[PDB]
Amino acid sequence: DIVLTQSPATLSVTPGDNVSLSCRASQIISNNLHWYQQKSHESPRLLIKYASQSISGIPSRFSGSGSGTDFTLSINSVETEDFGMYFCQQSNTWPLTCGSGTKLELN
Amino acid sequence: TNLCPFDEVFNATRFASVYAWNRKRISNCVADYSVLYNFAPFFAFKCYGVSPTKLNDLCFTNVYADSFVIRGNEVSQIAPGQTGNIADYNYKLPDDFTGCVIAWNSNKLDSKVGGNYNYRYRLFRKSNLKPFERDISTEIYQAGNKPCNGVAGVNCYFPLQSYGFRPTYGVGHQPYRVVVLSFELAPATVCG
Amino acid sequence: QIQLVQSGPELKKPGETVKISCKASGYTFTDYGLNWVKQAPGKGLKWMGWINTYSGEPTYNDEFRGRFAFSLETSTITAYLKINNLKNEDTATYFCARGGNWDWYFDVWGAGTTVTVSS
Ligand SMILES: *[C@@H]1O[C@H](CO[C@@H]2O[C@@H](C)[C@@H](O)[C@@H](O)[C@@H]2O)[C@@H](O[C@@H]2O[C@H](CO)[C@@H](O[C@@H]3O[C@H](CO)[C@@H](O)[C@H](O)[C@@H]3O)[C@H](O)[C@H]2NC(C)=O)[C@H](O)[C@H]1NC(C)=O
Repeated sequence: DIVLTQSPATLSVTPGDNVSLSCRASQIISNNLHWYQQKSHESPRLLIKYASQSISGIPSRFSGSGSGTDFTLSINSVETEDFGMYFCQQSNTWPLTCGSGTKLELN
Repeated sequence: TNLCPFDEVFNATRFASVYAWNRKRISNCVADYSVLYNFAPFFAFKCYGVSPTKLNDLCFTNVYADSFVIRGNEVSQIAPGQTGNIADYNYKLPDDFTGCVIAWNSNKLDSKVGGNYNYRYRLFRKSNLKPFERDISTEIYQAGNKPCNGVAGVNCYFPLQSYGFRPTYGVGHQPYRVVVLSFELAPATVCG
Repeated sequence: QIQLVQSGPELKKPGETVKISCKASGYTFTDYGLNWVKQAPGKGLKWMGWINTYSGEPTYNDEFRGRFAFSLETSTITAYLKINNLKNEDTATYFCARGGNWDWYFDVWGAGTTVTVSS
């Protein structure tokens, strides 16, 4: 297993601000990390594949970077409808495993 | 007393194609092969130089670990002194090999009914490959007729062809994965 | 149109068995795999192990080795999931997401079937 620790567990932002999420791995994964978004009681969706490339169909604000074992997903000009829990899910070694998941609430 | 990456290289997701064999250098560990001994599906655990039973309590040093994907028929060429297409153009082991060559039957994982044209191998080269060196050159091979300068056609050949890897080919044509441990038997760093 | 409609919520007694369906339609079922995810309320996702959609031979995550069975029927295009000897611990919601056979990112998920146990 490659346990992925997400920090911080809690968050507090306001609409119209810039904030960056963080999911560092434990072993060296060659940029094989994807980022997920799950809202309240619905099927989680795909935000960005391979930690840097975007999904055609998502808004033009979600964009993350990082390569190696330190990854950061930064959402800028946050809208209040972007509330939800964010999951990182690596793909390098088996078995695939997601992070604990952090929640991005409002103030 | 920290285990070393036999996990990162054995149960990994995407083994790279053969013409560019990814090479992981292991060092400063305690390599327990009893993790592999338990995993049964290994189609060919052929060790040249040492015997697998006396392999645990030894102490190697400078141990590498290659990896690729090749046809089911062309698996009998990753061995010292073999002749053919893979070991003359992709990956060749020297005559004094002192490691092991492991194989899978990865038809469940790397086979779509659509043409899996993603893996490739080398078809034409000026000279045979020196032992343990790769060639990722992507340019046309040709006899000295006319330098086509990167154009495919008559008497000009794009070197890297692709496998088919269909799930209906056969036990001899579906992709087999291979990991080539090559010990170097100086202070010993790894042990059991 | 791309979707994977599952079965409705369940409720069983400890020891009983369940079969959950995951019916895929809209895309060529063979060009991708199928992964299963289990999410206990208040924790993170867990990969349960894919199943090659052409053949049907599973690959269980080394934790969910026994008690789980990814049977597959290809006449009707529907995967399955079957649990034996339901315990007091596996109350969760079980997804089924189409993760590719060469990329392995879960783009299109299912609605999510819930399985709780009670006495
Ligand atoms: C690679 O990882 C597997 C485990 O991962 C599983 O198999 C892969 C091929 C993929 O299908 C993964 O998706 C899947 O999760 C390692 O195999 C496992 O090794 C462990 C060693 O701790 C075994 O655990 C033992 O199990 C026995 C009972 O059988 C207990 O008595 C022991 O106490 C211990 O719990 C585990 O069962 C075994 N799993 C399987 C399915 O073989 C594999 O060794 C690893 N590769 C390397 C070389 O590191």
